[PDB]
Amino acid sequence: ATVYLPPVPVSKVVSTDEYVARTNIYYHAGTSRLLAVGHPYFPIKKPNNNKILVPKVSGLQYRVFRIHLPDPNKFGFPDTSFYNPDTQRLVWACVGVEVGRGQPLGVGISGHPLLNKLDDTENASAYAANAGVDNRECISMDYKQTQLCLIGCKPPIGEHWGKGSPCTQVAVQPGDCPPLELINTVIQDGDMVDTGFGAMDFTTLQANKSEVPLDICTSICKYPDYIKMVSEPYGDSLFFYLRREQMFVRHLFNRAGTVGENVPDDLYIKGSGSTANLASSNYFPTPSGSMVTSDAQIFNKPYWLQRAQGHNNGICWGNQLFVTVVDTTRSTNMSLCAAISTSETTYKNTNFKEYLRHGEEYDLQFIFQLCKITLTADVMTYIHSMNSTILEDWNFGLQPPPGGTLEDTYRFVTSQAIACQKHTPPAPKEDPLKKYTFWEVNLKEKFSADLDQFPLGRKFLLQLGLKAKPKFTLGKRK
Amino acid sequence: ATVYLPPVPVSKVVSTDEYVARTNIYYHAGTSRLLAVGHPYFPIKKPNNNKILV
Repeated sequence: ATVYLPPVPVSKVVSTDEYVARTNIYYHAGTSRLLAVGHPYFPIKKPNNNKILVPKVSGLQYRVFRIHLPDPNKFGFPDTSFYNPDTQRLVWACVGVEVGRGQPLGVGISGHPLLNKLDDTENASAYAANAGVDNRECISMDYKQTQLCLIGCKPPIGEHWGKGSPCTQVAVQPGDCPPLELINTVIQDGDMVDTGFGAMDFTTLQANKSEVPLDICTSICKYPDYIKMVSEPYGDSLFFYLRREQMFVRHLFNRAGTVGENVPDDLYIKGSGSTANLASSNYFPTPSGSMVTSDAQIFNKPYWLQRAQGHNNGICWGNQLFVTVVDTTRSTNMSLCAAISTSETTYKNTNFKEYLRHGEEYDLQFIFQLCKITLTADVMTYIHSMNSTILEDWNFGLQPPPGGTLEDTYRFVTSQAIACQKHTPPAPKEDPLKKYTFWEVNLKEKFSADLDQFPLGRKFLLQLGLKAKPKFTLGKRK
Repeated sequence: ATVYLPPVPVSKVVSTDEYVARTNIYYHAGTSRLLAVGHPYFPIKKPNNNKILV
């Protein structure tokens, strides 16, 4: 520049598929399986202390991993360089991923010993059974079936309705629901999916703090904010998503507690008896999970990334991948027991102490394409306007210093002081993370160049070149 | 100093086959019917001997 920052773009934003050439050099990577054994309901901590002994792990929460990748320009190379390192720079493209489940078919489960529930109002049994002191019951559910996986390279955006706070312009008091304002935030590991009360916080909306389970009270519940993400052309925040979700209405119920609502008292006619009074108009549909089937598994089959939502196809502008997984369908909870004493020789429920765990597996197989971004002066100006940090990291002119001189604290040694001594010694240092809240997967040298002996690999050779297998695949008929 | 430095690859082992030439001679076999009729709730064993009753 000038002209001008550039032009044009904006408008029309140049794709990274017009000057970023693919190469036929392939490396292969994968993980060694991942296993995390939690307690979905709550983490089990030592209550004499504050540290976890069993974490919280669940498929009914987002499992969001921050994958850090090498860069090809760190290599000594096996000789993948035939040109000057300043006419081009190298970046990865990920062209296939399979995300495996090692968990059997069967659901996980959540619940609450005191879920806020009055009476049954699907078909009556009461108007109220209580409006004084207590009325909550032992009730469990498995939250709705959600399967989705989505892949990006910058952090995903979630939406949820946060607490818009009661206003005093229009009459809303405590004991009236607030106006609700949508407060959107990044999807991060440990966070709960939508429950079908809407996707909202429950940490400060809830004030009994015991309407719902131990798990969702203490999370933010979120719905994916597809909408802002698919409107970024580049799609660096995601360049792949899919979903399958469903839920059915188990039974209508009424919440524990009295109306806070204002009912116009002129939309009915008064009765006599039971029909004189009103129940609480705080009806809620009770939701419940769906039937699990092996034809609903979007997993253990490969998601290609040869093409992507974004201009991005896994192109490294940080050398990171974000992979978010939800699987509620193999999120088996396995039940077990240990006997408290062998002093009790009869069957007692004060003898054999039931315990639940959830075991969580994930494996990710990857095929990596080596790609290049060819740099001319004009290209370099576009990137500079785009994100300057990329140029510096690559290393590219024009840098000051010099620099110099003197220094201080001279001779001796100490020696007393003299001399100097100021002293004064440097670097706190401080501070931004940039962690933020993710299950760290380091890949740096799991990279390969054979892909005939990885299962994903074999299928990728089949798809790409129509060879090699190596001998044969399938049937026939069968 | 790094390491990596490709090499790379990991890894390449021999194909089970690549030179299996299928002869046009074929044979057939079979079993007559394999059957078993048990008890689905529990093995019924004879306690005096050690052998199944069902």
